[PDB]
Amino acid sequence: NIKPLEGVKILDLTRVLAGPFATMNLGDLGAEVIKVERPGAGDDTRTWGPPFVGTESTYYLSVNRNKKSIAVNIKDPKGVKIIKELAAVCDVFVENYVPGKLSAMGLGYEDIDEIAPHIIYCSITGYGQTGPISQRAGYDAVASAVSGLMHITGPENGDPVRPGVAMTDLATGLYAYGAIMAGLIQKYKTGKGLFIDCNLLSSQVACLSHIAANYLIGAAEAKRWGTAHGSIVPYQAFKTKDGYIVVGAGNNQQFATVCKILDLPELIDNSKYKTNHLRVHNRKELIKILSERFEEELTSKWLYLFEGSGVPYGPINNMKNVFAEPQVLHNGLVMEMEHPTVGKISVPGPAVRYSKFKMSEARPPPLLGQHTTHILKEVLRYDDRAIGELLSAGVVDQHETH
Amino acid sequence: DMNNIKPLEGVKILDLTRVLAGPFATMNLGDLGAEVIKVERPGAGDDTRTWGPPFVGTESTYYLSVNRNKKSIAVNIKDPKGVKIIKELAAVCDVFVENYVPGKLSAMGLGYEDIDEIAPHIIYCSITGYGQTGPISQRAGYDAVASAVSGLMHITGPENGDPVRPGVAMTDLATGLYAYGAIMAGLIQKYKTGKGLFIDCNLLSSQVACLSHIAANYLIGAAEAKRWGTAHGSIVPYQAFKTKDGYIVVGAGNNQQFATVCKILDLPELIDNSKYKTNHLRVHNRKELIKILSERFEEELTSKWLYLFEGSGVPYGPINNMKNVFAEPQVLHNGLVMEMEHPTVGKISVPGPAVRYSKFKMSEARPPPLLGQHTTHILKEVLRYDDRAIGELLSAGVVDQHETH
Ligand SMILES: CCCCc1nc(Cl)c(C(=O)O)n1Cc1ccc(-c2ccccc2-c2nnn[nH]2)cc1
Ligand SMILES: [N+]
Repeated sequence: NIKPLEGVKILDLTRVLAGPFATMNLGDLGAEVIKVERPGAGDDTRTWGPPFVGTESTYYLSVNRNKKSIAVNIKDPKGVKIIKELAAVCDVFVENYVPGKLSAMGLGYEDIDEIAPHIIYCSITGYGQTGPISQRAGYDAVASAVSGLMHITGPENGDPVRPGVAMTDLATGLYAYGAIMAGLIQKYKTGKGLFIDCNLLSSQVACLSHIAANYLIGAAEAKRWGTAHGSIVPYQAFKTKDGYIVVGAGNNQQFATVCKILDLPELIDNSKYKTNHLRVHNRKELIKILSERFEEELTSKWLYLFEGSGVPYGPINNMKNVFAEPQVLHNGLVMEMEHPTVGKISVPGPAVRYSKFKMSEARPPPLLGQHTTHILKEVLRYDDRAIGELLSAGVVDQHETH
Repeated sequence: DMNNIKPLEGVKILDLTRVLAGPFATMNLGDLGAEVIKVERPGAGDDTRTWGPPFVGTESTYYLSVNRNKKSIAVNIKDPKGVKIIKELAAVCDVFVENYVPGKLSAMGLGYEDIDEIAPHIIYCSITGYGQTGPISQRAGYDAVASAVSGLMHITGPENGDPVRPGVAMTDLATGLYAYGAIMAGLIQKYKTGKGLFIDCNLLSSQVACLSHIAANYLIGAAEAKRWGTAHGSIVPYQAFKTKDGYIVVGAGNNQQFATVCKILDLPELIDNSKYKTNHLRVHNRKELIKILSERFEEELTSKWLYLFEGSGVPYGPINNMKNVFAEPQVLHNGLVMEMEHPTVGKISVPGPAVRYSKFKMSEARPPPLLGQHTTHILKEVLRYDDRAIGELLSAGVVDQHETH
């Protein structure tokens, strides 16, 4: 009934994806997310379209549910005053500007910690708070290139490729969303806050893990394999009559299973393919033989023949197949929300499910400045007199829809 | 140590995970100070122990990369006495993590229902391929399969080419990060309720959620997605460009940045070109523009372009290999090369923690444990077994103790 983060206020100055994705997941867990946006423009994702639904872009809608919106010009001293007043009654402070940018505006950790020594201050940057290239802005495609992910992603004999989605941004967001709750836990015993440094470079290098460990320990360089792997064969995507199927065999018994299903038992006892080490050594000839067979049948036929095989196998699905998959719908991944002016909209739902509470009901993504007046009056106790003055000056903006 | 108090100190994690997703989650919790008790099969242990070469002594680099800051107890959970040991551990542990097919541990007497009965406080987190229930929930989880079924592979690869998978198991790692955050959400919730709960993380749910805007385009606009190689559908130019000896990523997020790039490339005539004057026009005329830019990028070395782009203020970066990654001073500056002293294998280096906190240090880590290295210590220190009961369990084969303690 009650979510674990209920009663936790998050002062959210994040933009784009990495930061907003972190605060969206905390909003799913019950946190009161107060999104601070530029009057007029707002979060950059608001203008990235088409596709557009009414006035809201699908980019913005996808990662900003379960948030409230206050449009405040934080470059204005009156806006800085509002941010500091909000931080004093908030538990978490999140931003993803270049290091020192918020500090130059009077909203750095030193400034905020002075008036909110309890606060958890989390900064999401491209390369960290300090260092030779720490002043560069963070970008997923740039980080995945510098961190080594792109070099190991792509066709074996082709150009490097990027993940279809900004996995480096999302991974960093997941690091931060966990780190913020670790800060809260630490705060619960000590009563004081701390500063958290998340960045795209650190997140992606850490995710290299064993691949990077192979070099740091064995001086082994990594390479691109397309859909295959360097140390285990066969294990890749195979072109079928109408699509692709991923199939793998991690040992001689799985390899026998695959060959029998493919009606190629003669390969099991062939001297070239009897062990995994030999299959890797003879991978080009083996994959060619297997690929010729895979392409003769439809994907649906191969999926039926592999039922109960006990080997890793799965079809390569497009968006149409993904959301026709009964398992996808079963997991609640099609989250529907009622937008006040745009109507019913559907986005990918929460990835984690808990037994003691439900997250299937989410507040729709806020309109720009939708909750400006509500926050100033209810959260900061501003009177109608002061709010009208800030509105008249343009320091804050209130959407027509409340 | 005295002043370096980590947030999760005093939290015990009963860790039955294997492979990558689960172990990655519990390793990050160990970095934060949690006491991770890794439960392993006697003799074999975690599957990754045998995944080699590369090998360092007897330990595989795969296993070492994601098992620091853990202790190892080798116990046979198929033995009724072993089930007893696991239940006794759960009673004094805060978290229980497993990544078996749904229902497997339940058939062994170690399901959530069984554990919650004797440990109503426990945070029970199961990491599966597709979730605890559903038509295909009984299939084992694999990163390559999940990325195929989830749609990531379909949208990853060269434009007009075959699908590709991420170089590393990002679906497993994303799921691991989801779980490592979810577990701490459970801990926080326990502060209020005093009770535990069950957590369902799976590869399919994690990856579909990461589709975000791409999925919304279909769910809302019925629009199908495509592969773009390294470029993007809504912003041009922004992709990887082949240089004379490698690749460099360069982008222009607005007309002013596009002018900056053109001047650096000695192509000022493009700034006022009717086909490329705005981003909307550059996207529409992307094919011809990229060819013109690609022709120039290929004439100079990556080192030359990096020098010419200094201070440009536009998004740019080289495509680094492992050698370039760990020669980059920024990477070393962030402490990402974590060195550890293994008791039998010696000094080893792995990627360090990604997050840095101002109130504590995580640069000093316990090396990944040897199989059953801490069996006796855990039984005596954590469960209060005496020397005779422990000796009987060793003689009976219920548990195993490594030569190194
Ligand atoms: C010159 C760079 C132009 C823009 C920009 N400014 C920065 Cl900063 C970044 C960065 O964070 O990389 N970007 C690129 C970028 C743009 C959009 C998104 C995004 C937003 C919401 C929902 C999903 C996604 C997404 N899902 N999959 N891919 N995108 C994410 C990243
Ligand atoms: N971002």
